[PDB]
This record gives sequence, C-alpha cells and structure tokens, in this order.
Amino acid sequence: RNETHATYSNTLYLADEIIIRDLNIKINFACSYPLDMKVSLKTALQPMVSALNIRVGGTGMFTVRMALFQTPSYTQPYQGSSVTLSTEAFLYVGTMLDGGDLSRFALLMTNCYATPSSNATDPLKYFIIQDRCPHTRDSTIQVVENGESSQGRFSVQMFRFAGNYDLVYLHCEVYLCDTMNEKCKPTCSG
Amino acid sequence: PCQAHRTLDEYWRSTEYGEGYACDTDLRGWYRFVGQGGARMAETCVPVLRCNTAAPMWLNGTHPSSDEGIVSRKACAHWSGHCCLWDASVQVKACAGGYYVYNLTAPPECHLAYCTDPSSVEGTCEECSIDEDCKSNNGRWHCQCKQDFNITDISLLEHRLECGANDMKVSLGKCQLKSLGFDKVFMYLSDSRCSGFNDRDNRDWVSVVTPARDGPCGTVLTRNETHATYSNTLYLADEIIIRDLNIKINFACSYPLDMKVSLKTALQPMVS
Amino acid sequence: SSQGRFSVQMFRFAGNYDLVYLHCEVYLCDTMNEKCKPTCSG
Ligand SMILES: *[C@@H]1O[C@H](CO)[C@@H](O[C@@H]2O[C@H](CO)[C@@H](O[C@@H]3O[C@H](CO)[C@@H](O)[C@H](O[C@H]4O[C@H](CO)[C@@H](O)[C@H](O)[C@@H]4O)[C@@H]3O)[C@H](O)[C@H]2NC(C)=O)[C@H](O)[C@H]1NC(C)=O
Ligand SMILES: *[C@@H]1O[C@H](CO)[C@@H](O[C@@H]2O[C@H](CO)[C@@H](O[C@@H]3O[C@H](CO)[C@@H](O)[C@H](O[C@H]4O[C@H](CO)[C@@H](O)[C@H](O)[C@@H]4O)[C@@H]3O)[C@H](O)[C@H]2NC(C)=O)[C@H](O)[C@H]1NC(C)=O
Ligand SMILES: *[C@@H]1O[C@H](CO)[C@@H](O[C@@H]2O[C@H](CO)[C@@H](O)[C@H](O)[C@H]2NC(C)=O)[C@H](O)[C@H]1NC(C)=O
Ligand SMILES: *[C@@H]1O[C@H](CO)[C@@H](O[C@@H]2O[C@H](CO)[C@@H](O)[C@H](O)[C@H]2NC(C)=O)[C@H](O)[C@H]1NC(C)=O
Ligand SMILES: *[C@@H]1O[C@H](CO)[C@@H](O)[C@H](O)[C@H]1NC(C)=O
Repeated sequence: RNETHATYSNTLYLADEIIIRDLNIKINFACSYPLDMKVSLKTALQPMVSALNIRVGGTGMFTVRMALFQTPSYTQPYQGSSVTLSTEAFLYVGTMLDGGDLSRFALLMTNCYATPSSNATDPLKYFIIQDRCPHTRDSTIQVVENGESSQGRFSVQMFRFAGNYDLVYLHCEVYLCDTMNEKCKPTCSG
Repeated sequence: PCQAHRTLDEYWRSTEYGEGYACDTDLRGWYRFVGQGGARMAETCVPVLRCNTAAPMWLNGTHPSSDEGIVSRKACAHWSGHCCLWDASVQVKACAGGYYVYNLTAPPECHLAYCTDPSSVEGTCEECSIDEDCKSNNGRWHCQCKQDFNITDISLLEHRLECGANDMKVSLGKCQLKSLGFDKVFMYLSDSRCSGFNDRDNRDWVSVVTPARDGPCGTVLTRNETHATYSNTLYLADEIIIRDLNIKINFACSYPLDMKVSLKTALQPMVS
Repeated sequence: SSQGRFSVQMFRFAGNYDLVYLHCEVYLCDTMNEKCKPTCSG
C-alpha cells in the first residue's frame, strides 16, 4: 500500500496436470483499495427549538409620475413651470411608473379630470377620461394605451374653462392591476 | 493630570536610536509624549545602550485602561545584563483619548532615562461611532457602546422597516443587538443569500435590502382587492447555528393600487 | 480501533433550514507503519 491505495497482489498457477513441462501459466492479479471513503447517513433529522416570533409591519407607497410632452409620440418632457398654448393646440401627455415590480402591474386609469386649480377636489370637474374610457360625446379625445403596460398615454384638443377661468390643471387617478390575475384593458362602446 | 501636563516633543527617546548620554534629572511633573518617538513609554526592558542613554528605562506590567485613575508603577532600569536593576517611582493615569501621563521622577542616578516605543499611534479611536465611548481594556481602545444601551429581552429589539417603493429593507441597531448578547449576527431572509450587511445613517446599523418582487428572495405578495403586501421573514442568530431562542421577525408592508397623479406644469390657453 | 464514534449536542443552521444531514470522509491507516492517534491541544 502506498499513500493513496492498497493493492492485494498474488500470482495464480494453472496447469492441466500435476507436473508442468511447457508453457507455465501465471495469472498475476492484483486489485487495490483507496484509503479515503465518502460516507453519509440515510436518515433525515428534524430537531425542534422554540421560536419567538416578532411580527412587525409597515406600509409603502409607489412612485408614479405624469409628464407633459413637447412633441407627439410622447418623447420629451416639459420642464417649465407654465406652458402657453392656443385653444386649438393639441395637448400631449403621459404618465410614468417607477414604483416597483413593473412585470406584474399595469398602469390603469380609473379617471382623470380638469380643474382650474390644483385643488384635486375642486367641484368643477371635466372628466377628461370617464370610467376607464374616453368620452364619446367628445371625439377629439383619443387614447393609445391604458393598462397595457406600466405607462399610459393619450391626446386631446385644448380648451378653456368657461367663465373667469384662465387656467387648467389635470388631476388623474391611477389603479394598479395584476397583468395575469385579471384582464385590465377596458374596451368601451356607445 | 489630563489637563495639567507638559508635552515633550523629542524624537530621540525612541528605542531605535543608536546611543547617547542624556540623563533626566530635572524632569518633574505630568508629561505627555508627543512626536515620532511614541505616545506610550516602554512595556518591556529595552536592551542596553538605547534611548540616547547607556542604561535605558521601561515600565513593568501593562498600561492602564480607560477609567482607571492614578496607578502606582515602578519604572525599572536595564543595565549590565539584568533587567530591572534600578527602580524609579511612576504614577500612570489614563486619559480620555489617545495619550497617557506620568509623574516622571529623577532616577536614583544619572545614565538613566525613559524610553518611548512606537506604541499604538496606528490604533485610532475615531473608528468608533459617535455613541461608542472611547473605552479601553488593558491599553487597547475599543468601541463600547452606551451602557444605557442595555436591553435584556429580545421583544424590545429595535428594527426600522422603511417600505421603499422600489425595494424593501429592515435595519437593526448594532449597539442594541450587541448588548442583547450578540457579538456577530447572521441575519437572513427566506433565502440566506440575502445576507446581512452594515450601513450607517445616524448610528451603527445592520441591514438587508430585498427587491419588492414576487419570488427573487422568497418574499410573498398577496394582493387583496385594495392592498398589495410583501411579507418576508427575518432570521437572526449570532452564529452559524441556533441552539436556543430561535428568532423570527415577521416583517411586511403593503403597497396600494389606487393613487392620485397630476403634472407639475401650469396650463393656460389663448383664444379669440 | 476500526470504529470511530463521537457525540455532539444537536444544532440547527440559521436561515430557512429544517434539515441537518451528516457527511463524513474517513481515512484508513496502517496500525504498525505509522502513528494514527490524533492529539490536539489549544
Ligand atoms: C499507488 O498505488 C496504486 C495502486 O497501484 C496506484 O494506482 C495505479 O496507478 C497505475 C498507474 O497509473 C495504474 O496502472 C494502469 O496502467 C495502465 C496504463 O499504464 C492501465 O491499465 C490503467 O489505466 C486505466 O485506467 C482506468 C482503469 O479502468 C481506465 O480508464 C482504463 O482501463 C485505463 O487503461 C492504469 O494507468 C493502476 O491501474 C492504478 N490503480 C488504481 C488507480 O487503483 C497509484 O498510482 C499509486 N500512487 C503513487 C505511486 O503515487
Ligand atoms: C388587505 O391587506 C392589507 C394588508 O395587510 C390589510 O390592511 C391591514 O388592515 C389591518 C386592519 O386595520 C391592519 O391591522 C393593524 O393592526 C394593529 C391594531 O390592530 C395596528 O398595527 C394597526 O392599527 C394602526 O392604524 C394606524 C396605522 O398608522 C394608526 O392609527 C395606529 O398605528 C394603529 O395601531 C392596524 O389596525 C394592518 O396593519 C393593515 N395592513 C397594512 C396597513 O399594511 C387590509 O385590511 C386588507 N383588506 C381586505 C382584506 O379587504
Ligand atoms: C379644496 O377645495 C375644497 C372646496 O373648495 C376646500 O374646502 C373644503 O371643502 C369641503 C367640501 O368639498 C368641506 O367639507 C371642507 O370643510 C373644506 N375644507 C377643507 C380644509 O377640506 C378645501 O379646503 C380645498 N383643499 C385644498 C387642499 O386646497
Ligand atoms: C507623583 O505622584 C505623587 C502622588 O500624587 C505626587 O506626590 C508624591 O507623593 C508621594 C506619596 O505620597 C511622595 O512620597 C512624594 O514625595 C510626592 N512627590 C512630590 C514631588 O512631592 C508627585 O508630585 C508626583 N511626582 C511628580 C514629580 O510630580
Ligand atoms: C516588574 O514587572 C516585571 C514583569 O512583569 C517583573 O519581572 C518584576 O519583578 C516587576 N518588578 C517589581 C519591582 O515588582
């Protein structure tokens, strides 16, 4: 045996008779064993230790945005505090989603409206999108996507609120929906 | 003591200097060694013909730790081949910070002077976080946290879950787990590859960060009609194996589905 | 001897581990050609 194996070496003699006279036969055989084995038990063990559970909680809020766009195709964001338009000029907007798990949710739009102010609860409201769908009584409104992915967009002609109202804002309301659990796309018709 | 001392900016007191003849007979009072020679004076009997002296001196035993006060020591003298043949009286007082003081007395005869080994100027105490007192144990400076930071039960264990939109994380006070009986902790999610790490925002914190998706580190999302909550279990053990007090902090936080969104630009048209 | 036995308190790996499996690798030696007695001290 050397440092690794251990050989058992012996020689075998074969003949057809008691006495040998030609072609002596020697079966020189040796089989070795390595010195290092690998062993493991065949039983799984399941101990038990007491577990103290401190169940703690929290709440989170996702990040989601809304940018004015200088151009059609919804490519670049407005950065000025105020934008001047003609009434005939078309408005071009869209909403971003950076909250998290963008694979699972679909940015879906319950309702958006226009008020002369930043007060979201201003009673004077023009629902620019009404119940997940564009108004049909207004035809200048058109949508490209809502709830199709994490980003919805749409365009419409500018207006002004009748009266002493020279300003218009956009308060929109978004609802997350699972893209596999339920179908999110609202397909409305008159 | 710590405020009434005279500094000695002399680089020739080091144990590496070749040879000399200066003996200190006029030295009286508290002294604070400053410079390249060292901040502490010798702990072992430095061999003959060093410290700019034929027979150099040393202090026997160990330097005092923080919060020890006046300590009586007998500074020996090495000469002729017998360490500690002559003796002088020295009183060491530890000080809050990285220096020491001594009443450096006149040795019984000339050809005797103290030494300054390089000591532990490399060992700094700024590495201790702000709430870690600059305490010492037998001459080495350690970051002992507040003794008022002493909680016995683990139900009082501190944890800050900030439910960030893009990612989830729970941060734990390192001092409080230290005093809870944990030297090194092993914090683990439902998957141990989400191993813990250290971060400092206002104090020493140990934290894990996990993406808020369904699956990647075993967090579970159960979106009911209103909320979309993500729950993962936290595992604490101060070593590889737990033998008692198995710890399971069940942390979670929900994300809504509805939310309000508006631009940040005003809008005004012009019309005939 | 030709038998290697030993004891230890049961334990448990921290994390999501509900099982412990044991896996040993043995080394055979000559009782006469070398000293197989292992002695370790701190
Ligand atoms: C310690 O001693 C052991 C026991 O002898 C020794 O292992 C042996 O090594 C030799 C040298 O490699 C092997 O000799 C054989 O020689 C011929 C070719 O030279 C072939 O028969 C063998 O190769 C075969 O390997 C596989 C075996 O099935 C097959 O792929 C195929 O048959 C190949 O032909 C082999 O080289 C001898 O077989 C081994 N014995 C073992 C491994 O059990 C070891 O090398 C020594 N260690 C030292 C000296 O450091
Ligand atoms: C959908 O799943 C969500 C996610 O869990 C679930 O919301 C949960 O509602 C319950 C019931 O209100 C909350 O249970 C908590 O329990 C204790 C007291 O019982 C407290 O922690 C909470 O009350 C706190 O409420 C305010 C929170 O700041 C504070 O006034 C104060 O801290 C109160 O202690 C609360 O009642 C549980 O926390 C929420 N989960 C959250 C918020 O993540 C919801 O009910 C489910 N909807 C269904 C099934 O329709
Ligand atoms: C937003 O507009 C409303 C209506 O002008 C403001 O006044 C509130 O109106 C509601 C009914 O719509 C009353 O019940 C409340 O008492 C009113 N006050 C408050 C403080 O809610 C409201 O104040 C405005 N909010 C903002 C943030 O501008
Ligand atoms: C050394 O510290 C001592 C203790 O505070 C200071 O006073 C000495 O006290 C001892 C013990 O009572 C006396 O035997 C010494 O005579 C005192 N020394 C002196 C110089 O009065 C002492 O001042 C410190 N030594 C120095 C040089 O400051
Ligand atoms: C000083 O301490 C050293 C080493 O610890 C020891 O050998 C020596 O006896 C001590 N001297 C006195 C005077 O006690």
